Amino acid sequence: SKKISDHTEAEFFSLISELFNRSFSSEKERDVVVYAIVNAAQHPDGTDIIFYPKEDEEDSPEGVLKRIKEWRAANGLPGFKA
Amino acid sequence: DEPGVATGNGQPVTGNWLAGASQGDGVPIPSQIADQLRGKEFKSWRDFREQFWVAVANDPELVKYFRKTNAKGMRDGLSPFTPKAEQAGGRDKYAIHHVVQISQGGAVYDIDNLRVMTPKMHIQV
Repeated sequence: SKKISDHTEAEFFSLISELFNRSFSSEKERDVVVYAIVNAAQHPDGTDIIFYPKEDEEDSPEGVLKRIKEWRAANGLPGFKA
Repeated sequence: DEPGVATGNGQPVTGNWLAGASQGDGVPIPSQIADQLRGKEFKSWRDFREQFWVAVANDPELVKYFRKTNAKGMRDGLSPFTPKAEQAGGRDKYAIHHVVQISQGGAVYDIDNLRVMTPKMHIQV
């Protein structure tokens, strides 16, 4: 429900980091994080930006954050709150 | 959704196991994954699904076809996300499909009754 502009970058980065680093007790719990990220990101590739980094893309919370930020920054969408 | 004992051998799988998950009847359970489930007790479908994906994540030759968040989730027993193109709205995980439906006397934990499918394929059954 929280927009990119409602997150600090660190806050959003933390969400992404969870997917690489945190053990989720259930698919539901992980989905909350995945969709918090993907719904906010408005990346056309949706979950692919996390789960299907291309061979040329960094498979990391930083890569995901970059892919989200770059896409938004290039496509007229706002970034994080300071 | 009751306990049971997994049975069956699945099929020899080489290369990109889930490449076929997005087509027709999906893909059989790799025999080496069947090896990790067959004869074990499962407390629930969730338990089986978790041990299934844990086994996949624990198989170097299968897990290599998953990127880090999918693999991480699978080590937690969480169904890997399919590519977005293979998702069907709310359904975004690789589905373990019962070829013979449980409602039609399909064996819940018979590995040979299981196919992995993308939601897109799964929802067409």
